[PDB]
Amino acid sequence: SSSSQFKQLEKLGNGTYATVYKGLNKTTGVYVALKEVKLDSEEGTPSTAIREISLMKELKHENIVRLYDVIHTENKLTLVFEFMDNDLKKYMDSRRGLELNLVKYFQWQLLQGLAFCHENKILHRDLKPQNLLINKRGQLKLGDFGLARAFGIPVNTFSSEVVTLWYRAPDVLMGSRTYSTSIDIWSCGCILAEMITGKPLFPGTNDEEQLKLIFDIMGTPNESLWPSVTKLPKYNPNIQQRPPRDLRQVLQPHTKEPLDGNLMDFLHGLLQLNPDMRLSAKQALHHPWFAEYY
Amino acid sequence: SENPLLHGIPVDVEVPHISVDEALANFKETIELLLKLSGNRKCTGFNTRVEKKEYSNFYMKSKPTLSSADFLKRIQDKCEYQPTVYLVATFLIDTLFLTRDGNNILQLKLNLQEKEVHRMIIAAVRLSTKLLEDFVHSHEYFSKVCGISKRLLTKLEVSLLICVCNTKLMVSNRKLAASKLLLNELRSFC
Repeated sequence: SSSSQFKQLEKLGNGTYATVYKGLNKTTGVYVALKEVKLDSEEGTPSTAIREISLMKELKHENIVRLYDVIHTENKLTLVFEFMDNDLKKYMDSRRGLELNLVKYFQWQLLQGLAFCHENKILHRDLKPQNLLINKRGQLKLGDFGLARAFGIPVNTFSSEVVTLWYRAPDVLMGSRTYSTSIDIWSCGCILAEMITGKPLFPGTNDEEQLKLIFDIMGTPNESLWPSVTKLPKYNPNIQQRPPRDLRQVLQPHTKEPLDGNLMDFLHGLLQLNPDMRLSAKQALHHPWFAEYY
Repeated sequence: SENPLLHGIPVDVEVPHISVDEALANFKETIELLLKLSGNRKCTGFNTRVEKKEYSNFYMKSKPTLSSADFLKRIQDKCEYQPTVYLVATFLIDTLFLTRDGNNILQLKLNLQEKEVHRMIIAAVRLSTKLLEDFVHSHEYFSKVCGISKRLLTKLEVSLLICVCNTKLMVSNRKLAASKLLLNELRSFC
């Protein structure tokens, strides 16, 4: 855990509260990822680093990136993670829609990782392809738990501003401060669609455009199928109704691969507007689309 | 495996129906008992020099203007936190100072001194809010409440974080519960 234990190599990626470098453990000769978090004496320790570190000993799972050590130097905490060759966003950019056998295998692993989080009562709250790490062997692991949060715990504050916009659930966009596991499941649906077509399912530029894009495809909230929608602050009963679109006809044009009924059923299970009707990660793992893996 | 401090606590335990005043009292009393225990023992201390150096940041040369109890009143008067904040704060000090041995017997890991208490309270409360709340008070506001510089506040957050991050820290109902259950256990030996 000394600073000199790891050699810093090339920069890998950049975020608001961290820069990730490739690194090398000088003793084992094994690659690591060095996530360097700037420490500004006048601003304090970022909450993202503290939350991520709080999970490092407990959330251990094959489909979750391992955090090995935390190193404090002047103006800097370095979080030492297992090294992963790529993330989903770059693996795809590296090509854009993936073949379906890969899509299923990546979705399987994402949901295994997520089921373990939810079993521990932790919400990830920033699932998106960039935060899904992949290695040569095709292992996929959830990364970047900076926004993660325990649920079932008496809180005073809430950010409906969590989750990257494109992957953010409609109930959240409409001001819900009471989502639980459903928040990540929505993101998983958007990721699945993006793997199939190669394009973000709902590429909003702001909060209003995001909901507009969601309702265009999924239809407007139906108060009979979602009575609780009236409790959301930004819900508007006076918008014109729109029926759902045919999800397959929306996706199919963008891939040469046949989208079957099992796959489309699955996707509909993840992308329900009413958060209560979304599949749990555990349910989703046992959906017929995943039959072969058993 | 779980944090050894949780051995014996039902996995489905319920969040304690505890009040802010009781949360605050349990926090203070945990500190008082650790202080008591620390006067009997000569502890095995830290696994590294790193942790020793971080820990020395807690030592405050001069006597605080306010007692522990009054300082805690000032913090709560100014910040108005939920009881959960202090339960987590209590567990942070629990996990820094206590473990269990092979026979599930509680053991003191490090000596706590009175000159370390004031800055320890500052760090545990601040770290607790950042583990728990999506919105926390500004670094400026919290510093002024605690009567320290922003630079010191940062130094204290990181010192406590480095000192406890080798233990299992994930916020959960069982850790909330443990804060009170460990106090009862300590209480029973003193």
